[PDB]
Amino acid sequence: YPDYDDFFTNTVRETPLSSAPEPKRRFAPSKHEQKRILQLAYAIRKGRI
Amino acid sequence: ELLGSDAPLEKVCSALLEYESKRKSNLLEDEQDDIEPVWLQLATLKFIGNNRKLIPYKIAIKNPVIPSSSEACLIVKDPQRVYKDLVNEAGLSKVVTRVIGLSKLKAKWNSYEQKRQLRDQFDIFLADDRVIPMLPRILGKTFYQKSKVPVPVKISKGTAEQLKREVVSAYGATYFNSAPCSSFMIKCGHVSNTSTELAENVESILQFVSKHIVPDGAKGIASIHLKTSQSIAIPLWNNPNLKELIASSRK
Amino acid sequence: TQVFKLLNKYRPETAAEKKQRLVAEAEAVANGKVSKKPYNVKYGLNHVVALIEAKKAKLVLIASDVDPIELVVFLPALCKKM
Amino acid sequence: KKKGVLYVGRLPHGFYEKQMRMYFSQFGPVLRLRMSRNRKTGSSKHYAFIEFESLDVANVVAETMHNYLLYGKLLQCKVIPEDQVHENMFKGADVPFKRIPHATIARLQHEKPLSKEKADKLITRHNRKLKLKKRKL
Amino acid sequence: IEKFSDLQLSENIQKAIKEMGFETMTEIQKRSIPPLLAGRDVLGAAKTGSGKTLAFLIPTIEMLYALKFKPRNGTGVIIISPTRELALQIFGVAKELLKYHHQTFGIVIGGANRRAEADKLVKGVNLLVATPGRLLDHLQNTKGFVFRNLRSLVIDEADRILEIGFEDEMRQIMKILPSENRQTLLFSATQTTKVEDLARISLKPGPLYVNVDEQGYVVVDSDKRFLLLFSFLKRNLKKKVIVFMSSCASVKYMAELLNYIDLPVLDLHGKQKQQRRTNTFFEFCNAEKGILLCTNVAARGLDIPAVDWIVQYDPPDDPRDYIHRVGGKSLMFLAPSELGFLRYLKTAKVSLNEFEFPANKVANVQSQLEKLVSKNYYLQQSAKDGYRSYLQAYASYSLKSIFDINKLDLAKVAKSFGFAHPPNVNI
Repeated sequence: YPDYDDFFTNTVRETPLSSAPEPKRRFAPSKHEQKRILQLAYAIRKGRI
Repeated sequence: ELLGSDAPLEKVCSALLEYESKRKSNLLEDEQDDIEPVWLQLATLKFIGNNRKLIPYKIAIKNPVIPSSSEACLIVKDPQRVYKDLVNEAGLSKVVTRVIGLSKLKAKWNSYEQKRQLRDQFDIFLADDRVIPMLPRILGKTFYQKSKVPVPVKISKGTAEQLKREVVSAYGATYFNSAPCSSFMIKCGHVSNTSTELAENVESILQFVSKHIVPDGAKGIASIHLKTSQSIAIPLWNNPNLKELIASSRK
Repeated sequence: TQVFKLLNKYRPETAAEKKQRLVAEAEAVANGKVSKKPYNVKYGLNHVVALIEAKKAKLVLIASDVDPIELVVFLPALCKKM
Repeated sequence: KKKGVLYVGRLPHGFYEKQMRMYFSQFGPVLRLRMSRNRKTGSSKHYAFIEFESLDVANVVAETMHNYLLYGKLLQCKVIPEDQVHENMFKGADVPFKRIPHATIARLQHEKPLSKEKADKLITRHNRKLKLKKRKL
Repeated sequence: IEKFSDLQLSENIQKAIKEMGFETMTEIQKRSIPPLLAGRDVLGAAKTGSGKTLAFLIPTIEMLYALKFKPRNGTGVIIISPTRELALQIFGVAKELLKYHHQTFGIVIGGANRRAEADKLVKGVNLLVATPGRLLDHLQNTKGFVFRNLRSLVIDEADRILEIGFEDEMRQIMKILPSENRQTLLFSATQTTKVEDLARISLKPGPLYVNVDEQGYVVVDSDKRFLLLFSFLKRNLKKKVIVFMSSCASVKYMAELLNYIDLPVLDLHGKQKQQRRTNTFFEFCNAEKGILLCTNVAARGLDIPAVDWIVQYDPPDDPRDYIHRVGGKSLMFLAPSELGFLRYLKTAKVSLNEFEFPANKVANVQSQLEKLVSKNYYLQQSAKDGYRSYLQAYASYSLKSIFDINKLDLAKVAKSFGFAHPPNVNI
C-alpha cells in the first residue's frame, strides 16, 4: 500500500491538449435552434401551434 | 476689487510663475505634458461646509484646467445604448471614450480592485446629473478620496448638441468639493498658463466663491494665498476689516 | 453551499422554458423581424472532460458517489494536470 | 484553565463586536472581545481578538472557523500563543467606541461665543505671521 | 531592355506583372531575366531588396508555361529559402504571378503541419518554395512526392543558408535531386568560400556570373510587451512611428487588433497584395503623422522615410543586417532572457541607451483585451496564427545562444497575444 505517486500530474500542463482549430459555430448563434425556430414558424403559419 | 476694495492680483501671480520656473532643481518613456498645478488657497471666518457634499461645484473657467486630451467616462442612467449612440452621433468618441450605465457600473465593478482599475483607466469621470447621488456608493473612497470625483453633466433631455455643450463646459470648468473646514484649496490651472490667464482664473473663482461658497462672501473671507503642490502660499490678499469682523461674528 | 449558490444562478433552461423562448422567436419570424451568447453551467462527463483538456473549465464539481467509480476516478488527477 | 486568545481576520462588514460575541459565545463563554477600529472615525479594521476561558476551546474555534467562506471573504482564525499576546492587547475590550465628531467640535471651536480679550488673543501679531512669509520671499 | 514589356513574356505573366504594379525593371532583373529565359545556369550576387524575387520568379514561371506543366508532372521548380519568413514572402509573390496561370504552387517550411504538407505534395505542386530542413525531410520520407521531373532549381541568399547551419542539408538535397537538364540558380548577398563551394557542386560547369554590387532598448517582460507597446503608441499618436515584427501573421493580428481597439494603424500586409502594400507604404511616406506595421523582411529593400520612431517590437531575424540598417529615435523591445543581445551589440560596437517606464502608466486593459479576442472569431484566429508564427520565427532564429525559445516562457508570450493560456501550437 505505497502512498500515491504523482509522477505525471505533479506539474501543470500549460497548453490545451488539442491543437484542432476552433469552429465558427461557437461564435455564431446556434443553428439547431434556428432550424427549430423555422420549423416552429411553419407550424404557426399552418395553424398547428 | 470685490475682495477688499482692491485687487492685488497680476504682480502676485507673475511672481509665483517666476518662482515656479526658477526652482527647477534615467530618462523614462511614458511621458506626459503634466505640469505642477496652480492651487489657490482661501481661508474663511467660519466653516463654509456643514458636511462633505460629494458633488463638485462647476466653477466655470475660461482657461480649462483639464487637458483637452483627457479621456472621459460618461456615467448615465440605463439604458446605455442610447447615450453610446448619442456620443457617436455627436463625435465625442475621442473625448467620451466610454459610456457606462448605472446598473452596469453597479454590477461589473464591485471589487475595489475593479473599482481601482476603472478609476485609473480614465482621467475624468462625467456622470449624469440624475445618477450622481448613487455614485458615493458603487465607487466609495477609491474614487471620492483618491482624487476622482464624478462631475454632474446634465444630459436629461439627451440630444447631440446639449451633450457637446455639456462636455465642453465640463472640461472648461474647474471643480471644488465642499467639505467642513475654514480653509480650502481650489485649482486655478497649471504653470503652462500665462500670468494673465491664471489671474483671469483667480478672479472668476473668487467671484464664484463669494456667491455660492462663502455665504457672506468677501466679508466672510479671511485671507487668500496662491500656491502650487510644493511652493510657498504666496499671500494674494488679506482682509483689511477682519479686526472688527472677527469681533462682531464671535460674539 | 456557496458553490451551489453560484451554480443555481447558471442553471440551464428547462425544456419548457427553452420551448417558450424559441416560440417567441418563431412568432417574430412569422409576423415581423443580435442576441447574446448564453451562460450556464456545463454538464455531461464527456463534455466536461473535453473542457478540462481544453483548459476552459474554471471550476469542476465531481460527484462523490458515482457508482462505477472509474467514470470519475481519473478526474481529480486530470484536473490536477490541467 | 489557560486563557486562549484567538485572532479573527478578514471580518465581513457587519460582523462586529456584538455579532462576534453572540456567535463565539456559542462555542463557550467569551471573556474579552475587542475588534480593532480606526482612531479618527472608529470604523472597523476588519480584524479582532477574542479571549476564551480554555485554550482548548480557542483551538476548537480556530479549527472550525479558519478559512470560512463568509460574504465573499475567507475568515482567518488563528490562535495567538500567549508569549506574544500582550497584556494591553485587550485594552478597551467590551466597551463601545466613541465616534468623536472632530469636524463638528472644530466647527463649534470656530464659531463659539467669544469676548474681546479672546479676540485680542486671537489676532495676536498676525502682522508677524505676514512678516514671516515676507522673509521667506 | 528597360520595362517588363521588353521581354518576350506571355500575356498571363504580363497581366500579373501589371496588376502587381511593376513597370520598370531593376538592374539585377535586367542582368538576370534575359539569360535565365534561355536556360542558362546563373550565379548571381545582389544586395538587399534589389528585386531578386521577381528576378528569378519571372523566367521560371515563363518556363513553366512553355513546358505546359500539370500537377501530375510533379515538381518542376524548387526555390530554397533560408528562413520561413522569406519563404512565405516568396510564396506570396508566386501566388500573385501565378494568379492567371494553371500551374500549381505550394510551400513546405519548418514548424508547419508536415502531415498536411505531404498531402499537398502528392497532389502535385509545380512550383515549390521550401526550406532546406523540411525539403530534405520530404525528399526522403514522403512517398508519392514527385520531383524526378525537376527542371529548375533556385537558391536564394545561400550565404545566409550556410550560416544558419544548412551545410549538411544542402549537399544531401543536391545528392537526392536530379541534376540533368535542370537550370540552377544561386543568389547570394556575399561571396564566401562556402558559397563558391555550393556553386561548384550545384551549378553546371561554367555558370554565368551576374553581380550588381545609436540604439535604444526597453527591458519589458513578455506578458507586458503588448501593453507597453499599446500605451506607447497611444502616447505618440501624433508622430510618425514604424514598427518591425518577425512574422506577417503577427503583423496582421496586431493591425487587426489595434484597429479593433480603435488605434488607427497601417500595415505592409494588406491582403498580401503587392500593389496594396506599395500603396500603403506610399501613403505612410506622404503623411507626416501615422503609424505603420511591417516585418523586417518587408522593410529590407524599402527606403525608410523620415520617421519619428522606429520600433523593433520583435527581435531581428538578421542581427548582422539589423546593426547596419540604422546607418527620429530607435527603440527595441527586449526581454530579460534576451539581455545577451546587449553583449552582442557591444561586440558589434554600437552605442546604446536604456529606456525605462513606470508600471503605473502601462495600460491595464489585459482583461478587456482577452475578452475581445475570445469574443471574436476572426480576432482569435488571427491571434492564434500570430502567436504560432511568432514562436516558429523564434525557434528558427540564428542566435540560438541569445534568443533561446526554451528560455522563453510560453504562458507570458500568449498573455501578450491575448490569451489566458497558451494555444496548442506545435513548436
